[PDB]
Amino acid sequence: PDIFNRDPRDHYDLLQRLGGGTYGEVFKARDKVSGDLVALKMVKMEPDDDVSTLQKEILILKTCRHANIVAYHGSYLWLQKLWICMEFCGAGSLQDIYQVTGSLSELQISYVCREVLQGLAYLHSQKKIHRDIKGANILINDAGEVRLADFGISAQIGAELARRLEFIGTPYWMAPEVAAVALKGGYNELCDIWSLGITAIELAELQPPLFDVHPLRVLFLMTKSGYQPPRLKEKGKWSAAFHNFIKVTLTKSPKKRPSATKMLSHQLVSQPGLNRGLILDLLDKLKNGNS
Amino acid sequence: IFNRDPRDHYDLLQRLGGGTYGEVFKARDKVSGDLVALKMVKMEPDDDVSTLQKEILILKTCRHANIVAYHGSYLWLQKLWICMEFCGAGSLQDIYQVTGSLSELQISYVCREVLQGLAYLHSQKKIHRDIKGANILINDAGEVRLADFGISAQIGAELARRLEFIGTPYWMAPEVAAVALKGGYNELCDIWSLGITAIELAELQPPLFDVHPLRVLFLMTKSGYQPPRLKEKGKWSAAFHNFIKVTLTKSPKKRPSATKMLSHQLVSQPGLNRGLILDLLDKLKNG
Ligand SMILES: O=C(NCCCN1CCOCC1)Nc1cc(F)c(Oc2ccnc3[nH]cc(C(F)(F)F)c23)c(F)c1
Ligand SMILES: O=C(NCCCN1CCOCC1)Nc1cc(F)c(Oc2ccnc3[nH]cc(C(F)(F)F)c23)c(F)c1
Ligand SMILES: O=C(NCCCN1CCOCC1)Nc1cc(F)c(Oc2ccnc3[nH]cc(C(F)(F)F)c23)c(F)c1
Ligand SMILES: O=C(NCCCN1CCOCC1)Nc1cc(F)c(Oc2ccnc3[nH]cc(C(F)(F)F)c23)c(F)c1
Repeated sequence: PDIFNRDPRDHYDLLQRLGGGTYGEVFKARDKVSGDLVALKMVKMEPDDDVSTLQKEILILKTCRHANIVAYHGSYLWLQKLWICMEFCGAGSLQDIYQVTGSLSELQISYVCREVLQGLAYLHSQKKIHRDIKGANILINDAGEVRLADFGISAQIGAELARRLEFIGTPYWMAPEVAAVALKGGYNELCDIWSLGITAIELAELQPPLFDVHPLRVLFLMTKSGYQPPRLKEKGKWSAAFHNFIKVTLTKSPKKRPSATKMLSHQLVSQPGLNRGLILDLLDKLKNGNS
Repeated sequence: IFNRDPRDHYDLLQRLGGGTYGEVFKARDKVSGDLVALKMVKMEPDDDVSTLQKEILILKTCRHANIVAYHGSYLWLQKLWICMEFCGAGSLQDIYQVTGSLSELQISYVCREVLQGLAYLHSQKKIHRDIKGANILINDAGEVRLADFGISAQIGAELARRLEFIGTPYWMAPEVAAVALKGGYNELCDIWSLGITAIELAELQPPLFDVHPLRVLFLMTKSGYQPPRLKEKGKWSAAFHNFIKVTLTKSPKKRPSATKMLSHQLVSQPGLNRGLILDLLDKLKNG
């Protein structure tokens, strides 16, 4: 039973629409038997869509499991709607949170990075790459725990897939090496480490470096040989350990960039007192105001 | 570049083709009466005129017969207009959808002319990236033209979709950004696309056209992927089959350059001239 030939409403009560976009529509839902809350992401099928083309991605969702990545519970197909059942994270993304609370403290950031590195260490051990580590893809549940998410299978099916294929010119005239890039090859898992460094600056300053610079110009600057990796803006606000964490994750050459396991030994994420309590404090601020 | 309304200098005749990524108009020059093609691209304030300003200068400077001629550009009302050589017969896809499949000689001539344009583009360190029947243009003289669209891809909707589908740069590692910038490949991709296009012109569809496109991408990734071939063996000469085999070389490090392919028997033979395509246009117009 790769995908359930069942209406998910037979098993779940939809409670609330949490959001919707190109990634699909996401609902808060309650298991009818256990009473557990879940998130249901629904993707609308096109007339030509073929769910069998998702077989290998579904196998990965079934076999990859870790506390720090959003838990996959199953998939349903019914009346041209594809549903993915996932762990529920009631506080949304860290981007959703800091847009209300303001910048996180160093210790909150240190806790987040540790939890993200644990997830990434597992993914990399399974020879997978996240590819899109950022505040918007790090979810927080009401217990203060941290879970990696992604854009999701919506990019592999539905109207989003159709829009992407139109953009690349379809694949029929495409050379093999181009096809490899279109499936997001050409680089390795250490890109996630750099992305985590940028995310730590994002949690500290409310935007990644150069966010006020045109994206094309950033691309131009990033690939010049003289490019200087970014740094935290305010020096005295952050400890040497935090500055050094930014220094070593944002290593330009991938051959010299530390792995997720090596980073988990870093002073910043190895220090005592990192626990979900730090995020419970943030969630109180989010719900009730600073005072 | 001109900071005027282009309609000051041209009369719009009719809309030839629109879409998400541009609109093309048939127009006539006021002072000279010449027919032209105008491609309108919508711009953003969030767009960057510095980058396109530099790309403008290249086209303004460098020519080739098999490249659609650049005549001028206009920025007005956040709309970029590019004035180009007008090709009265449209694309080869517009033609063969009416005429049926092309003869080997006609395909040989098309491939020669496309290779000449490619050899030139690659010498300018450019990549066409979208070689196919729909982007090979034909004028009423039966000549073959390629469109250089490099400018459009870094402004307007094309840039926005790129940022959306490939991603913004701000969280990218430098090695990832470098792939996102150039697409992550080389100019020999155009040589593969031309081999497919030759099959397209011979059979009215690229190989695997009836197969789900994602599945097609998956199959191309497999280690034992077999490059396509012409369906009907006996209908085509050995030179044509060898042309296909050589252009559809799996490894880019063994795929021949555009210049090397102009040495190939198929595109080297005498008798290849625009009269072959005049014959195709006559069939288009009459029965
Ligand atoms: O819609 C937003 N924010 C809008 C911001 C508006 N702004 C206000 C301020 O100004 C600017 C605009 N966030 C958001 C929406 C979702 F549907 C999320 O999905 C989930 C939710 C809960 N549990 C989950 N478990 C797995 C998922 C998965 F779907 F992601 F996989 C998931 C999610 F995480 C975040
Ligand atoms: O790797 C692929 N496909 C191969 C494509 C590249 N090939 C090689 C290169 O060239 C082309 C082909 N899919 C994939 C990989 C992952 F690591 C995923 O991560 C998870 C798994 C299970 N549960 C999860 N919960 C949250 C996640 C989150 F990590 F996504 F956040 C998550 C996932 F969902 C899918
Ligand atoms: O741009 C062109 N050719 C010329 C322009 C054609 N246009 C057609 C429409 O109208 C205007 C002309 N080819 C092209 C564009 C892409 F974006 C590609 O994809 C990537 C590359 C690197 N990293 C990636 N990550 C995710 C992708 C995903 F896009 F595949 F999802 C992706 C790709 F492989 C080839
Ligand atoms: O839109 C179509 N046909 C649609 C048919 C609908 N289909 C029927 C079959 O079934 C499905 C639907 N043809 C077409 C439109 C254009 F605007 C072209 O652009 C030009 C034209 C003339 N001179 C030019 N000079 C530079 C250009 C450049 F704009 F391309 F750069 C250019 C072009 F070449 C062909």
